Amino acid sequence: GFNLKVKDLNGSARGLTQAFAIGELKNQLSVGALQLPLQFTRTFSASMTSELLWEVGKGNIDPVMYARLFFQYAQAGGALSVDELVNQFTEYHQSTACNPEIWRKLTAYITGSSNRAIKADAVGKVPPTAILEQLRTLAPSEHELFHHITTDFVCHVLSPLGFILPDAAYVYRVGRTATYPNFYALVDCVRASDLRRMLTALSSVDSKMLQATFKAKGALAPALISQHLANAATTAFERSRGNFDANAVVSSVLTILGRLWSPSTPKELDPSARLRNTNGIDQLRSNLALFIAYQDMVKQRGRAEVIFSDEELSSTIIPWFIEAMSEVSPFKLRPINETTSYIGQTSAIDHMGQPSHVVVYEDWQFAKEITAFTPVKLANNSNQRFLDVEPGISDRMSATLAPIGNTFAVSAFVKNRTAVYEAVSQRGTVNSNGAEMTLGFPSVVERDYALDRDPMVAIAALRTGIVDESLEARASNDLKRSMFNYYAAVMHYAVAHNPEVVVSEHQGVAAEQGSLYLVWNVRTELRIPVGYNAIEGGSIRTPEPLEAIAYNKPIQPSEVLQAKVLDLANHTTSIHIWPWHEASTEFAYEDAYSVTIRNKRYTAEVKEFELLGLGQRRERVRILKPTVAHAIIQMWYSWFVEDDRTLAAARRTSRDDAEKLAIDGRRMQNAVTLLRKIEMIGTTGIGASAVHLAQSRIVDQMAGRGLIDDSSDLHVGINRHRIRIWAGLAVLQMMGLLSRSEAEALTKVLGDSNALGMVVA
Amino acid sequence: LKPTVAHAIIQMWYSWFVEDDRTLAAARRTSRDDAEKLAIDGRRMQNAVTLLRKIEMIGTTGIGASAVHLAQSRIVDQMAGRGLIDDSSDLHVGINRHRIRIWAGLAVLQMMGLLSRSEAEALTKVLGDSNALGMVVA
Amino acid sequence: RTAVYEAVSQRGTVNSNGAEMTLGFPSVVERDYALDRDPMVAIAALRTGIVDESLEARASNDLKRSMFN
Amino acid sequence: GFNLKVKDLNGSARGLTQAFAIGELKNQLSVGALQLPLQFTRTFSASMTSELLWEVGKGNIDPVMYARLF
Amino acid sequence: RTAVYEAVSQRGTVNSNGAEMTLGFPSVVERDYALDRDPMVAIAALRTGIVDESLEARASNDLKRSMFNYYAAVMHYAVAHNPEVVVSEHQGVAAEQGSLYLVWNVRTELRIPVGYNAIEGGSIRTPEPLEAIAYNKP
Amino acid sequence: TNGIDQLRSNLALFIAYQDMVKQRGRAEVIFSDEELSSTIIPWFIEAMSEVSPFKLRPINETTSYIGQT
Repeated sequence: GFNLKVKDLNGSARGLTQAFAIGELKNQLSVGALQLPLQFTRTFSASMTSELLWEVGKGNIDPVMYARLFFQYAQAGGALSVDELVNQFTEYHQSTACNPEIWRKLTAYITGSSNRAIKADAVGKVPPTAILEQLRTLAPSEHELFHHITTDFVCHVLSPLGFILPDAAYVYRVGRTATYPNFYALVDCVRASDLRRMLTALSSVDSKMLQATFKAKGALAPALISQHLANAATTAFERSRGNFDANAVVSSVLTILGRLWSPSTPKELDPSARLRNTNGIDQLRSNLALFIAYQDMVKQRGRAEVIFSDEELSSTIIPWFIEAMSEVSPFKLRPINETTSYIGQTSAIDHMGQPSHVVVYEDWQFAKEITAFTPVKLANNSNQRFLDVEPGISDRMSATLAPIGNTFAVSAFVKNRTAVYEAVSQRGTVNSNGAEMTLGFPSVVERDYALDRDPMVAIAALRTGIVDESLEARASNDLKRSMFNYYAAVMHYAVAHNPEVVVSEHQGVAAEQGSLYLVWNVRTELRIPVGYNAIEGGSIRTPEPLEAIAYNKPIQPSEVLQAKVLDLANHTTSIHIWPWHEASTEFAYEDAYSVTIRNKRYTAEVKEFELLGLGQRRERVRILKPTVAHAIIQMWYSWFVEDDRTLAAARRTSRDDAEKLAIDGRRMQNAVTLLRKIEMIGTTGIGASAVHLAQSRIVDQMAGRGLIDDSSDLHVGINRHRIRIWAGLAVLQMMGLLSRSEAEALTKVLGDSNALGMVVA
Repeated sequence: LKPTVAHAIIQMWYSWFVEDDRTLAAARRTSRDDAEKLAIDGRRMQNAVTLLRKIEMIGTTGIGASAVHLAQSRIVDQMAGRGLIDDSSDLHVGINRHRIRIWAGLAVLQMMGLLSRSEAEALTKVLGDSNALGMVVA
Repeated sequence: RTAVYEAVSQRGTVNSNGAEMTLGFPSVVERDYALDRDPMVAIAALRTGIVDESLEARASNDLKRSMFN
Repeated sequence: GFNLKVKDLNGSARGLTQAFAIGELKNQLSVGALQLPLQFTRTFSASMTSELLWEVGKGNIDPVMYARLF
Repeated sequence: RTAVYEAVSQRGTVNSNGAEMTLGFPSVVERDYALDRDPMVAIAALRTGIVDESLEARASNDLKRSMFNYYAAVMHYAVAHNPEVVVSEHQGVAAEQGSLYLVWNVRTELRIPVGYNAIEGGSIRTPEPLEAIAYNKP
Repeated sequence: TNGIDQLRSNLALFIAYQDMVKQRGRAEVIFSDEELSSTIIPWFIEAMSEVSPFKLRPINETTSYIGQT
């Protein structure tokens, strides 16, 4: 997790200001009043968890399926924007009519030189993909994907009444995707919708051509409708010359929505009553995270009012459509009440009783089991591979994670984190300007870390507010998405609490008063200073969502919070291949234990191995790291290094002996935290394996030199706890979770303190 | 006994395949004129594909499933005997499966008193270039 | 094989027949294979027509024993 | 008589591990969890010891004993 | 040998099992020694498990003729202690022709430096018959 | 059928299924029927025809020669 001050926050982390999204640049705080009331449809969203595997290649074909696939592909960062995927796709099937030969040759597969026409059909369907790999020689395909696409028309079932088999399909694993959207994500949505406008007609045409085909004869003679097949689809491809223009339409519905927001009356911003109605927008005004997307792209690209729309006809064609009313996005529009709620609340009491520890937190049970893949490549001799799930490290390590599936529950974490509770004297005097604002989400880490980037750098970029901006455009991307997902998540969750919101320019640089933020209100909070407001008027009135967050009364989490976890043995006997890599290849790696007693080096040196007790190596497998399982413990890692370096900065600053007592107790209580945690980690059964076996090895080392064979001399007290960590080290790296540069940290922190048991055991 | 009849059928089938692939291969060798070559080489494929399919019916449906069974036994036990069963995923897919299956139906066919043995090696010789791919299994 | 016929275009036709096309007799095979003589050798013997005089009362004439049928 | 490790018995007397009675080897040592219970009860008895002569003898012929003999 | 147990101190225990300890069957010896086959060779054959394929109808199978009984041994007194049962068919990835043995929850002491299946929780469940005895009273 | 259920009680002959899949594989009932069997065949099972050292008994007596320390 992670925390801020309650009074200050901009001096703690600029990223959660509305102002930073507004690009206010640290200076003046937003406050400007003169307000317009709102309401909630609790706003459009995504899913949150959707780990599943589509079938393709079975010849059913449905654009909504592929839309997810390309969308996920960009979410894999396989190229970049979906829009790029699409323009490059059209660049691909600019091999459109310039290649009649696609028909002439696939029909040649139908056998062929079909001027020798007849009810020729016999058998063969399901792998034109290879003869179409010859079509890849005809249609080179640096991407696997569209090459894997085009097969379908000839072989969805065509000719639907024979050809014939498949008895086989294909594969891909969509994972859960991004939680909340943005400019690029949206244009990717509507772009995916132009593709939606593509493929469905592309199926329907053939769907009727087949009706007009088997005139009988039987399937009738070729070099015709077959030789047709998709020429009409090419015309359908030419029906696709003009959907819209994604950035323009998105910017359009955007800024017109903003005009619907802004106080600014005049003709530049006068949403016509001629069209203030007309469906959709009437609830679409209510969406609010979508509104965050507004202020976001308003932040990046100014406003750039192309206003492709008129005032009414047609201010209709442009908002004919948008992403939620697309199914093309994994993301989906959202009903009324729950918003996206699933976080409880508690708050510190000094019997006064203003909070000093805000408690806002997670809600999430991590995977109970994970399974290794055996990369049995054989077909194609390239990317094509089979994984064949089988038990291995799997079952046993999983059962060992079950206790971790208890003792590292988030509820227990925050509950202990809440137990930090009493601090700076007593009791009853803990208050002093700011107060800690602890928080964190399952999502931001589960995704940004899934991209393999280490979220904490972005987190710190938020903490300083200002972007490091030295990153690769890829990392530039992960940073951006990190930002608006943090921010917006906090926004619309905070919104999920407080019922009412009002629009607020800002002013400052105006830059034409279109720039704007929000201010909120609640009353129940006790007459105490809190944030800039205090509470002022018996009511909040704050720009800043965190402020409304702090005042909220304690509650409970709602969502099923489960990791759901994938399975695939079915699809595995089916596979085939897909962009899978990221796992990656060789399931684990050794870590080397060491210790000294009687002033002698020993170095236990253990692998990897199954370690569990059946050799050897194994080999080969690789298991996926759960995003979640490492993400959560990384939240805590962020806490560890947080209290470490920051309160060490306190060790540097306030040299007051009482403040000395504070840094003492706090750093040494995170110390007792990881202490007792690894402590319970050592009792784990694999931990038991590491204990007995590594101890067996170094006892064998005792037998090395003949005089230090004088029985065990390690065991007294300190050594046991001292090696107890080693169990937490196997549980660390190559348990499939922690990423090293970690035990590193833990080592230094375990050096920071006396540790000991500290008692128990 | 030494059952008759069927021998003539399967032989005719065998030799006629010989006529088949000879003709088609010559056709692609020159005829000439692309529109036809892919046709025949396309044709070629499903011909083999056709036989592929029917060969499973020869076997893994009574009683050559016993054959693949025992083959799996002997091979994995051989893995253990040479030591590692480590690499032995080989109860799995296609290539090995086409291998063992076609071998199986062909094998019970060997136990069938008709078609010798040369026909077997020639047959797998046929499928081997053609493609094999599928993945029809399953 | 009938299906093979369309392979390979295009039409000849005078320059080279025509074809046997026709025989593939189950009967002729079984008649000889019953004695496990292997008919297939007898086949070419009808290609050239003349018997290759494998002088043995259960060799040569048996070939001819088929040819009649 | 002989000996073998308990944890490593599959790496040891691998045939004796009952999982071997099935073709199982795998990354996994059989098992998992599932369902239907009933102690399988009443085993066929003790053929050990109980050695004795029998008489074929009479032509009155008992097939039964002769079977046992077969 | 029981007396040997105190040799040699001191306590391990996790680093290296555990031990067979258990078998020394008069029965398995006599069953084979009656044919003067010498059981002792069959013994190692169950060490590696796989038969060494001494191909002869009164050689190889006779080894296996014992091995069956050998399995047949433990299961029976794996009945008493405990009537715990089932287990599943264990299809794995290949191949579901059926594959279901038996399981034994028994009941246990709360420590498990014995059995890879840590499943101490109340008791072992358990995948293999011997562990029951391993957790059994004398 | 007033007997095969006694076999439901004779489930001691377990392991037979084990090697059955192992010695062989799929266990198709092939002469299955559905009336049969039932009907006669399980009735016609050996132990009830009692040849052999096939032997028959309750539980532990066979175990009643197991040492334990």
